[PDB]
Amino acid sequence: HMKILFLDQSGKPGGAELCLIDIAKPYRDRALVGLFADGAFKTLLEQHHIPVEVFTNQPSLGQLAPLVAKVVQTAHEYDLIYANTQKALVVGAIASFIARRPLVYHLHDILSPEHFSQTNLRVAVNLANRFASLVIANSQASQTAFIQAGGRAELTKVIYNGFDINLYKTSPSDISKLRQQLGVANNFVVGHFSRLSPWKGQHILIDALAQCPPQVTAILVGDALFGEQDYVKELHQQITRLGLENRVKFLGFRADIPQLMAACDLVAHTSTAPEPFGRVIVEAMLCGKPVVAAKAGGAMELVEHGVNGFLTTPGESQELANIINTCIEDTQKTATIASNAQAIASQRFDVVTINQQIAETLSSL
Amino acid sequence: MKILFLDQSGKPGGAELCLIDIAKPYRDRALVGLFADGAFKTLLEQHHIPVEVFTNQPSLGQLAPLVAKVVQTAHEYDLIYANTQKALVVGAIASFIARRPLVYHLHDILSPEHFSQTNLRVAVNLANRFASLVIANSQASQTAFIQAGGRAELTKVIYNGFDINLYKTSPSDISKLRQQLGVANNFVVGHFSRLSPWKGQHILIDALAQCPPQVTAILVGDALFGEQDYVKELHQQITRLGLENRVKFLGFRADIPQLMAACDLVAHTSTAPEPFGRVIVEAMLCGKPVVAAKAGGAMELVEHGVNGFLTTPGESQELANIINTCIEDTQKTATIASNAQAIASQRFDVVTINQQIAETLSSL
Ligand SMILES: O=c1ccn([C@@H]2O[C@H](COP(=O)(O)OP(=O)(O)O)[C@@H](O)[C@H]2O)c(=O)[nH]1
Repeated sequence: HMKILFLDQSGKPGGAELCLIDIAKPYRDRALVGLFADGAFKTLLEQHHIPVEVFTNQPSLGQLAPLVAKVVQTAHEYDLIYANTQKALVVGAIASFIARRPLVYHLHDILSPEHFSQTNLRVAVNLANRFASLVIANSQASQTAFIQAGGRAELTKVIYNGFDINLYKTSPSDISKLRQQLGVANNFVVGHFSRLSPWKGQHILIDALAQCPPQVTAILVGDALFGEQDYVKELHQQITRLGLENRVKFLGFRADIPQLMAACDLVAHTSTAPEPFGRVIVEAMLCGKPVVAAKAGGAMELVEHGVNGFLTTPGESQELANIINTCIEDTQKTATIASNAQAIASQRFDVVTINQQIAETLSSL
Repeated sequence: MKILFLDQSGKPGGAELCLIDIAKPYRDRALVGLFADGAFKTLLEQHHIPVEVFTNQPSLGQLAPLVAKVVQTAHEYDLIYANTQKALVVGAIASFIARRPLVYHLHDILSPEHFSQTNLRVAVNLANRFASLVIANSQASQTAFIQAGGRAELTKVIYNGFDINLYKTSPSDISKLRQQLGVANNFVVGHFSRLSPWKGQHILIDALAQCPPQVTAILVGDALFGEQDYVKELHQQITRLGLENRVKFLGFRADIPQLMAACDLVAHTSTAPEPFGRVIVEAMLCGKPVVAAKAGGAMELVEHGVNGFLTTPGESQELANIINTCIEDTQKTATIASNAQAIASQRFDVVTINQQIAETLSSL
C-alpha cells in the first residue's frame, strides 16, 4: 500500500544505481524511479519492469523551478520519497516539504571534503538533518563521514547492499572452459572489476604485477569513464613500459561478472581513495574467491584480514604483490579463506535479508 | 542587518509601490530581487534602491538556477523579506539553505475565490513552516491567511504608510485646477483607478443618474489592453443614461493628490474585496470626504459617518444616497472630511509605519 517515489540523479548504471534495482524490485507495482538524466540505467529499470521516468528542467512553481515542480507533483500520488543520490536528496528534500511526504535519504557516498565541494556537503547535510526521516548508510564508513560532516548520528542506520547469492555460483567446468577461451588456463589470474578510473587504482595492480612471478596475469573488467581516457592511456603506457602487454587483458564492460570472477584465482580491489562499499568485494566473496582489498572505507567492514580475505595499505603495490604471492604459495590456507568468504558473505549480504531490513526500517516510520 | 527583499513582479503594483517605502530606510544595506524585469525595476533605480532580476537561465545551480542564485545572494544578507506569493515560495527555499530568517509581507487577500487551492496550500504551508513572521497589510489579509490555515500567531498587521505632507494642496491650486478642468461650479465625485470592471466605475455612473445635474464625475486612470470591452461598455452606459456632459475621462494622471483636492467627494466603488485601499487612505489624507465599498480592507479604514462612508458593494442607489447626503449637509460633510485627515495622519504616517517595521524586524 505504501507507494515509493525513488529518485536518482544519474542515467548511468553505477553501483548505487545497481543497488537501487534490488531495493526497488519488491516495490515495482507501487513505485516509480525518477531519474534526472536518461541513459542505460533507464533501460535496465525497464528490463526489470521497474517503472521509470526522466525528470528535466524543461518548462507557479512550474515556471520558477520546473524539475522540482515535476517532482513535487509526482510526489503527491506517492507516500514516501526515497532519495538515492546527492542531487536527488537536494531536490527530494524540497519536494518533501512542499508535497508533504516523508523523505528517506539512502547514502551511498563517503561525504568527504576531498571528493565533494564543501558547498554541497553543507547543503546535503543540512537538508537531510532537517527533512530526512532517516538516512540509510551503505556502510559504517559512509555513516561516520556523514556524522563528521555535521550529519545527525541518530538519523542514520547502516544497511549494506544486498545480493542474489545463487547468481554467484559457477560450475568447475564452466570455469575451466572460460579460462581456456581467455587463454589463462595455466595462469594465476588476478581479476580487477571496476570502471577504469585513477581512484580505482588499476595502476597499482599493474605495478604489483611487475613484482609477481611470470605466471601471474591480470584481467581488467570495466569500461573507461567519460573523462578518464588520459588515465586509460597512462595504463597502456605503464603496461608497455613494464613488458606486461601480454599479461593484462582489458575486457571492457562485462555483464557476466560472476562467471569472469569464477575464472579468476584472486579478485583485487585496489582503490586509492576510501570506498563507501565495494560491491565487487562482496561479489568476489560470494563467488567463493580469495579477495584482497585496500584498507580504507567500507572494505575494512567487509573483510577480516586473514579470515575471509586480505587487506593492504591503499596505493602500496609491493604489499599487494606479497598477498598475490602468499595466495600462490599457500594454496590450502587460501582456499579456506575463500570458502570462509562465501559463507560469511552469504549470511551478511543476502538480498533476502537486506530487503527485510529495508522493509522493517521503512515500516517503522 | 542587510535585507534581501524579493518580489515576483517587474510592474509597479500596490505591493511593489509599498515595497519602495519599505525599502528606503535600508537602501544602503539592501537589495531588491525581482523575478521579472519591467518598470518596477526602473522605479527602484529612480529611488537608489539596489535592484537585480533573477532568472532561470544558467549543484542546485543546475537543478534550479533561479533558486540557486537567490540562495547564493542570500548568503550576503541577514534576512529575506518576501513581498509576494512566488517570492515566498522561493524565499522559503532560500531561507533554510542559506540559513537566514524569512519574513513574509502579505499584501493579498488569500481567497480561494481568486487563488487555486494548491497555491494557497503551498504559500500557507511554506509560511507556516519557514516564516519567522508574516506581516499582513490589513486585518482582512490577516484573517484570510488564517482561514486558509495560516498560523495566526505568526501574523502582525502593519498598514501601508504615506508621506502625509504630499497630500496637502493650497486652495489656490484647488480653484485653479477646478477652473482648468471646467468643474468650478460642480459637485465633483472623483474615481481614481484604472478602468476595470472590478474597480466598479459603472457603479458610480449608475449612481450619477440618481443625482442632481450639478453632480459630475471625473474618472482618472487609463485602460489595460485586457479591459477594452469594459471601456466601450462605460462610454455606452454613459450615453444611454444621458450623462455624457456629467462625466469627464482625464486619462492617466500623476497628480493624484491635487485632483483629489479638486473633488468634493472621492468614490471607491470596487466590486470585489480588496486587501488595502490605497486610494481610500489618500483621499482621507487629502482631507476629502470619501465613500468606499464596504468590503475587505476598506472596512478597517473607515468608520461610517465619522471619517467617511461605507456602502454595500455593487449598490448604486446606496452610493447615490451618500452623494446626496454630502450635497445637502455641507457642514457635517466638511467635519467628516476634517476627521478623515486627522485619523489617517495618525494611522498611516509612513514615519510611524516605518517604526513598526523597524521594531518588528529588530525583535527577530
Ligand atoms: O565491467 C563491469 C564492471 C563492474 N560492474 C559492476 O559495477 C558495480 C561496481 O560497484 P562498486 O561498488 O564495486 O564500484 P563503485 O560504483 O563504488 O565505484 C558492481 O556491481 C560490478 O559487478 C559491471 O557490471 N561490469
